[PDB]
Parts: sequence; structure tokens; C-alpha cells
Amino acid sequence: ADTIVAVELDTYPNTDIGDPNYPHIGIDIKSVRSKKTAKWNMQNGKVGTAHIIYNSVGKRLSAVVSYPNGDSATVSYDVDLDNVLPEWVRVGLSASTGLYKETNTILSWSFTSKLKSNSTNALHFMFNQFSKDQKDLILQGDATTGTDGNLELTRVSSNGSPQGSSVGRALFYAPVHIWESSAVVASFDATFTFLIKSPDSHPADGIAFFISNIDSSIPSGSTGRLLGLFPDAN
Amino acid sequence: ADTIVAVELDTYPNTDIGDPNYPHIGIDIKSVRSKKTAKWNMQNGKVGTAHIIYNSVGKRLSAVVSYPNGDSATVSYDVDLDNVLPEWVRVGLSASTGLYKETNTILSWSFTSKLKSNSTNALHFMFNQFSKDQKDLILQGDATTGTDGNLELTRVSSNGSPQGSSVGRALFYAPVHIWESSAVVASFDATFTFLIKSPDSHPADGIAFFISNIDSSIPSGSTGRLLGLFPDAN
Amino acid sequence: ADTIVAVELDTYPNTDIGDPNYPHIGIDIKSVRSKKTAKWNMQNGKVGTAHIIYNSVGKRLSAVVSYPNGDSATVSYDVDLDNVLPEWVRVGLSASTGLYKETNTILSWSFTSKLKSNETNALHFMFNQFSKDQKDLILQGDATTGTDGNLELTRVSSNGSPQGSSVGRALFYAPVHIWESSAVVASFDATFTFLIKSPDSHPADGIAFFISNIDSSIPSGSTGRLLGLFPDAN
Amino acid sequence: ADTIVAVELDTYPNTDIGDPNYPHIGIDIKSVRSKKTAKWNMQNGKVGTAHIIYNSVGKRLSAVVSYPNGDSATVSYDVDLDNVLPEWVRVGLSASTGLYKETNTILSWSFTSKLKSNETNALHFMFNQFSKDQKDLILQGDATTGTDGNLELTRVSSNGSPQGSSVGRALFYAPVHIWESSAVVASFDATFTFLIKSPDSHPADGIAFFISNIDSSIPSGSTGRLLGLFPDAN
Ligand SMILES: CO[C@@H]1O[C@H](CO)[C@@H](O)[C@@H](O[C@H]2O[C@H](CO)[C@@H](O)[C@H](O)[C@@H]2O)[C@@H]1O
Ligand SMILES: CO[C@@H]1O[C@H](CO)[C@@H](O)[C@@H](O[C@H]2O[C@H](CO)[C@@H](O)[C@H](O)[C@@H]2O)[C@@H]1O
Ligand SMILES: CO[C@@H]1O[C@H](CO)[C@@H](O)[C@H](O[C@H]2O[C@H](CO)[C@@H](O)[C@H](O)[C@@H]2O)[C@@H]1O
Ligand SMILES: CO[C@@H]1O[C@H](CO)[C@@H](O)[C@H](O[C@H]2O[C@H](CO)[C@@H](O)[C@H](O)[C@@H]2O)[C@@H]1O
Ligand SMILES: [Ca+2]
Ligand SMILES: [Ca+2]
Ligand SMILES: [Ca+2]
Ligand SMILES: [Ca+2]
Ligand SMILES: [Mn+2]
Ligand SMILES: [Mn+2]
Ligand SMILES: [Mn+2]
Ligand SMILES: [Mn+2]
Repeated sequence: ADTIVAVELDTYPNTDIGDPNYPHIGIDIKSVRSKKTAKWNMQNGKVGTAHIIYNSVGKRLSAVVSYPNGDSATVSYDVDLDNVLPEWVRVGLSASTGLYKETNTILSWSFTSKLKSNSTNALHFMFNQFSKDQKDLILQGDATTGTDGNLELTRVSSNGSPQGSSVGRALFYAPVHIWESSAVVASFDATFTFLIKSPDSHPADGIAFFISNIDSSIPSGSTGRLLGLFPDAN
Repeated sequence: ADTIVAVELDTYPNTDIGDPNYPHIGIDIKSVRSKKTAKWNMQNGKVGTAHIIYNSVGKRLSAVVSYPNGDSATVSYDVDLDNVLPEWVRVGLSASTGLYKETNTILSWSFTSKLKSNSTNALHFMFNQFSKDQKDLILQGDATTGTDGNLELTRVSSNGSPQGSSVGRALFYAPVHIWESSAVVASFDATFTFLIKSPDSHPADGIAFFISNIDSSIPSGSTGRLLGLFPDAN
Repeated sequence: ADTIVAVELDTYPNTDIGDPNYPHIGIDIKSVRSKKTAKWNMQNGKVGTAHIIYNSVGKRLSAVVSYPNGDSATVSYDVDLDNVLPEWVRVGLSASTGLYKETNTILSWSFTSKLKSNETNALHFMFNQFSKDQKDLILQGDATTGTDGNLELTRVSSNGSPQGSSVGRALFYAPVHIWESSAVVASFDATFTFLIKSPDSHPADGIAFFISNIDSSIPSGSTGRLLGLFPDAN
Repeated sequence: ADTIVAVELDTYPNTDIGDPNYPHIGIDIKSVRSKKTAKWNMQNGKVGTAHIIYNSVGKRLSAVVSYPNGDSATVSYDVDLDNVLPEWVRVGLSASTGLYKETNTILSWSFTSKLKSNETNALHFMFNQFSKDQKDLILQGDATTGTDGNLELTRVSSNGSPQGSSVGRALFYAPVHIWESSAVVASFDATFTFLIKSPDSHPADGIAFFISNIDSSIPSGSTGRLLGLFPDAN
């Protein structure tokens, strides 16, 4: 199984697998059942911003999701990622729908990773516009880019309607060096803006920023509550 | 009173005012009496690196100090800086000597702050060399710069010989908008490299990175254990 | 006199002082009389973006001004700024109105300066919103800060309408070390977004990004065609 | 064949193929025969820095190569890369040896590409230490990674001796979006530090930073004067 650290923006409460009964942001460490969640007021059809921060000094994985009206939800979990993640990973964005659905539209994604020692190795990318053939993104499942400049992680119908039982992921093409024993600080941060729209009656299932082994694939069956991240709900 | 937030590399244990009984790094919140410390093996005549990171989402100010052999000390303190600093600040470096002395040489200093809302105000500077006329630094007390390219926070001689009763600070010329009520993320980091050397009976007193009100001055009598930071040891 | 290097977005053809007979972008080297210009179609009440780029290696100061439709104007000038500017400078934005007028609104402004080596000193700042008390800007003449979150280089009424005979500049608070004789690469770029609106018979006079001596102030009578920049039109 | 834009640090004058009769830095556009060269004083066994700058405003490809004593050589060629390079590329470093040889040691390599506005897509990577298994570099031919934390583009023998008839290249793993039609500015810059040592008399053949089609590979026979870049000397 892939190893997954994710920040989930979870729109649909799966209380049978330990979701709280509200939409929530969560920190997931090798389980879809978040280690820490904060209640999240998903603003339907508004553009949200998620920021994700981690460094190896504080070892606190933090996320905020905010919308321009000012509503933000924040979650943090102290976790030593040296002990969770492979040294080398791919970073990505993941989303899913199951019985219920939503557009899981990414409008921008930025990532910076650094390994500082005494004084740096670093990777930074930013996408504000996704291109039709976006050669530095590995698109998995139903994930599609361009020409509107967005990344549609999951299926949107011609008529604009999001489709259920969809999953897709974008991963940055290059492997990322997320920790290195000799580094005194390893840090990463990620930001993405997203547009979750549910016309129908209930948004599902959510969007995750995730970090995984290099060869990470969509686990078979990982539509719906599994967010394209996990093979099961353990 | 000035309002002070600081990461001290405290080379001298003033156990009468609450220092631990060893050299230490410490996180100073409006008091010289650190809210958290970690034992710090200061490596005499070696070039050390301090990295300070504050994570507005995680609300955690962290610092590591390391030397090239790999030895590091780490300290984090859980704090919301919105509740501490004013909105506008100066950032700087401070050092002092007292009855015991050391060089407090800064070889480099970088700083980044970001104030985000949705889809940012930022400031970033980096010094890798300090000119004799370093116009974007407010030198206070005994801080000089140049010509060896270094910033000397406290008096040192001609031939490298540290002086007692010395207090010096360098603040960045521009004010920094370090938080704002409407910032989703108000982060900063800073990195400095330093050379503390002493042939004394004991080194004293330390270097601090600090954030203060804009009009912040060296408090009267803040040589020694007060680190050029604080008016008294409360 | 001050020493001035500027990129002007000059909305008003002052053909008696060497402007071309159309709105234009220009590169001003110690003179309001551009060393090079390109015809610029200023789009009234649209948000335009100016990007300024200099490197010490190519010795070429380049500017583009665009608007969201794709319409751009470009100017480059071959010049060694080591030969023109003092080592230390302030960078800023300037605008003026004269007998004719326009809003000279700045919606964002960034700047990055790097001096290597042979490590790197750098300054970067980023304004995407301007505060009512924007402490890290020196406002001169009729420059306000906002809300509307904006920087109003010249007097406009709270109810949008620009004023004649107005001059205003914003300089970043810190001096910038823009070149140094022992720098291998002394480069900078700036970008600003702006909104020029006029209901006048023409718009005038324009906006400039400028680099000046540290103690640079608006020269007496540099409203109008002088762009707040120059004491005369030589 | 592959399409190549390169900046060459050419240590060995190949006068039968239009090299000047001195070591030189050169700008190569789709030919090993540089469009523009500058005499370069290669300082044997010293750590050099090459900086390479391009933006699509000035359209000036510039490069400096410097050593810490302060000697630098600069070369620039106005060239419109939109008409040379495919939209998506890989960027890399290349070196070769032929009859004569030198170590072609890379101690650091950084790269930034940006596509602004009209907002930003950007890639930035920074390598100060190369790792034995550097998963974000595509190593071709004889390029190893250490440790020592260095990239050896071409073969160095056990006894330190650089070998002749070596060629190797490192390319960054991710494709880079070097130009995009709707972008207002497409810029890149690259820097790398290198240590060219010739035990044997007699340095050859050089080091290039190059930009290539994504699937670019070492042309057969591109040891020696072809720098791992070109199939022939046309
Ligand atoms: C010899 O140790 C000293 O004890 C003195 C007698 O109590 C006292 O004055 C102390 O302080 C001076 O020196 C230290 C180290 O430089 C400073 O931390 C103090 O502020 C003071 O300047 C010292 O413990
Ligand atoms: C009617 O247009 C004007 O002609 C006037 C005739 O002398 C003269 O005052 C001009 O200048 C004022 O207005 C322009 C545009 O605002 C400025 O460029 C000048 O410096 C001056 O303030 C104008 O051509
Ligand atoms: C109406 O709520 C649902 O009950 C269904 C019957 O058991 C169940 O299948 C459904 O789960 C599906 O949809 C969820 C919301 O999209 C998703 O998280 C699941 O993985 C699954 O697709 C939900 O429990
Ligand atoms: C002594 O000079 C050499 O003359 C040789 C005659 O055959 C020739 O092979 C040699 O070129 C080879 O080495 C160069 C230096 O490394 C290299 O640029 C060539 O590609 C080739 O390997 C040089 O001309
Ligand atoms: Ca769920
Ligand atoms: Ca102390
Ligand atoms: Ca004019
Ligand atoms: Ca050659
Ligand atoms: Mn959940
Ligand atoms: Mn202490
Ligand atoms: Mn003009
Ligand atoms: Mn050549």
C-alpha cells in the first residue's frame, strides 16, 4: 500500500468510518480516519484557499482552509514525518465523489519544499493556470486540465454537473526530497485554491493535498470516502 | 516598555533570573525569562546557524541552532503572536556581554514574513555580507558592520578580542507588518549565522533574534543577561 | 539634483519636451526625456500590469505593460546602472496629473533586488494590499494609502474622481543596495498593477517606477509632464 | 535531432569548428558553434560560478562566469527563445572530455522559470548537495552523484584523475514550461558552481547549462568538443 500523509478537506461525513458529523478539514497519517479534524464550513460554490505547513523543527503539520468572507478552519497535528514518509515522495492533489458529488476544481496549487543544513536543497512550483497538456503533472484517474486553466480532479459533466463515483489526482512530476538525515530543517508548505460546487443535495467527497511514495497510484476502489488516497477505511 | 518577542542563544546561565543551569536556547515572550528553553552546547569559535520559524496557523514559534558537526538544539513554544506583538514591528538581532564576554558576530542574516489572505504582502531580506555602511540596518548601541563583511553586535577588538559591558543590535530598516487581524496566515522565518568566540572564564551573554515595536530601542541597562532586549528581569 | 532611473507609463504626449505623439512607455535615465519609448495603448479604467527587469549581466533595463486582453507594450534599453545610480537607492512609484488628469492607482507592487557575490544580498517585497497606515512606505506629496486597499499616487476624490496638478510617490522604507562594485550580478525587477481612469479630454500624466538616491524627494514643480521625478525637462 | 539552447563554458578551443583560440563562454543556439562568445580565463582547480539569465521582455540570453578572486567573463545574445525552443523542455547540465580532460564537478545548481501574467506558473529548484540517489535528476552517460555531495558530470578516476572520452549530463526530472503564448513575461535563470581541474596539462572540454526537448538524450559521439549537446559540429 502507498504511504499517505494528507490534509483532507472532507465535505461528506462518513460517521461509519470515524468522520465527525460535520464537514471538516483533517490531518491523515496512513489512515483516512484523520488524526485531527476541525469543523469546516464548506462554502458551496465559493473559491476556498487551503494552506498546509510543516517543518521538521516544530514538527507540526498545520492546515488552514479559508474563504474570502473570512471564515477559516484550522487543524494541526504534531507528527514526525521522518518516521512516516519515505525520504523521497511525490506530492499531489486528490479528490473523489461517491454516491454524492461535487466539482473538485483546483484553480491554483503551489508547493515549496526545503532541506536546509548549515547556511539548502529546495523545490518550488506554482500553478496558477493549468494547461491542457500540463507536462509537469502526473494526472491520475479522472483528473483533467485546461483550457479554462483549471484542474478538474473529478468528473464534471458537459452541462456542468459533477459526477458521482469519480476520483482523480494530480501529482507533481518530479520526485520531492521531503526529508534528509543531514538536514537541520526540512520544511514544506502547500497552498491550493479550489472551487467545490454541489448543485444536487450534498457535496461529497472532498479534496486532499497529499504526500506519498513516488510510485503512488489511486488505490482501486478509492472513490468516495477514501478520497483517492486509501485502499480501505482502516 | 518595548514589546519583545525573541529567540535567545543564551550563552550564560543566570540561574538567579530563571535561566536553566547551562547554555540554552530559549523562546522569550515579553520577558527575558524564557517560556521554553533547550540545553545548548555552544561551540566556541565555531560558526553556528539559527533558524527561527513562526507558523501563524500552527501558532508555534520554533528555533533550532546547529553547528556543522550536526549537534543541534531545538525549542518550540505554542503561542499566538497576534496576542503579543503589535501589528507593525522591527525585526533584528541583539547581543550583549556583561562581566563575562564573547564575540557576537553575525556572518549572515535572512528574514521572511508573509501576510496572506486569499489567492499576500511579504518581505524578505538576506544579508550574506555586511558593508561598513549597511544602510538598510539600524545599528543600535555597540553594533557595527564591515569591513570583514560581518555584523559585530557587541564591541570586539581590532584583533578579534571581545569586550565586556557591551550591547548592540541591528534592526532591519523597514517596518514589518508581522500580523494583521484579517491575515489567514501570518508567517515568518529568520535565519542567522553567528560566530561566538570567547577565551573567558565563561562566554556571555548571548545573541537574540527579536521582534519589537518599531520605535524599539535598547532599554537602559540591558547589557549582560538582559541581552539588549529587556529593561529588567521580570 | 536627485539621480533618477525610471520606467514611465506616460499617458500624455508632451511633444515639446521630446515625448512621441502618443501614450508610451519609456525608459528614463537621469532625464524625463526617455532614452527609449514604445507606443502604449493605455486602456482607460482597465487594470494594467507593468513588469520591470534589469540585469547587470545583460546590462539591459526592460519594461512590459500589459492589460488582460493581451495588448502589451515593450521597451528595453541597453544601460549599465553601475554607471548611473548610486550604490544605495530607494525604489518607488511616482505619478502626476497636470492641466489634465487621471487616477494613478496602484493595486499591487513588488520588487526584488539581488546582489551576488563573488554570496547574495537580496531584498524582496510584495504589496498586494495597501493599508491606511502603510508603515513600510514613504508617501510623498499626494500619495495616499487605502482602502480601497490601494495606493493612490495622486489625489482622487473618495468618489473616484482624479484631481489636476497632483503629484505623489511611494518609496519603500528601506534603502536598497542596488549595485556594488564587487557584485557579479546586480539585478532587480519590479512589477506593479495599476488603474488609470480619466473622463478628461486627455489623460495625464502617467505613473513611473523609479529608483532614486536614498534622500530623494519630489522636486519642486514636477507635477504634470515631469512625473514627480525630475526638476526640469532637460 | 534534439533542439539545444546552451550556455557553454568551453575550456578547449576547437578552432577547426569555429571556437576562438582561447577558452571562452559561449551562447549556443542549435549549434555547438556559439552565436556569441567571450574570452574566459578558466581558473584551474578553483570554484567558478556561472549565472544564466533570460527573459522574454528583453529577449537577451546572458551569462556570466566568475571566480571568487573577481575575474568574470560575460556573454549575451539577443535571441527569441519562443522560436527556438519547444514550449516544454528539460533543463540540464552537460559536460564532456575528449582527448584532453578535466573534472567537470558541479557543486550546486539552481534554476527558476516563471511565466507571468496575463498570473504565474513557476518552477524553482535549488541543489546545494547532490545525493547518491538523486531522484529528481535524470543522469545521463557518465554523470554521477557522490557523495561528497557533488555532481561529477564526467568520469573521474579513483586516483582523482579525470578521464578522456567522457560525457555526462544531469537533467531536472520535471519538464519545464519555458514559454507559453498567453504569458506576458517568460523568464528563466540558472546558476551553477563548478570545479574544473585538469591534472593532465590541458583542460577539455567544458561544461554547459542547456535547455532541450523533454526526451533529450546524449547524442552518440558527443564526447569531446560537442559537450554532450550536439550530434555534430555543424
Ligand atoms: C562573576 O559572575 C557574575 O556575578 C556577579 C556578582 O553577582 C554579577 O555582577 C554577574 O553579572 C554580570 O555578568 C553576567 C555575565 O556577563 C551578566 O549576565 C549580568 O547581567 C552582569 O552584567 C555574574 O553573574
Ligand atoms: C491644454 O493642454 C496643455 O497645454 C497648456 C498650454 O501651455 C500647458 O499648460 C500643458 O501642460 C500642463 O498639463 C500637462 C498634462 O497634464 C502636463 O504635461 C504639463 O506639465 C502641464 O502641467 C498642456 O500641454
Ligand atoms: C446516502 O448516504 C449514503 O448511504 C449509502 C448506502 O449505504 C452509501 O453507499 C453512501 O456512501 C457512498 O457515498 C458517500 C458520499 O459520496 C461516499 O463517502 C462513500 O464512499 C460511498 O460512495 C453514503 O454512506
Ligand atoms: C592534440 O589536439 C587534438 O588533435 C587531435 C587529432 O586527432 C584531436 O583528436 C583532438 O580532439 C579530441 O580532443 C579534443 C579535446 O578534448 C576534443 O575537443 C575533440 O572532440 C576530440 O576528442 C584535438 O583536436
Ligand atoms: Ca468523509
Ligand atoms: Ca543568560
Ligand atoms: Ca508626458
Ligand atoms: Ca571547444
Ligand atoms: Mn474525514
Ligand atoms: Mn536565558
Ligand atoms: Mn514620456
Ligand atoms: Mn566553444
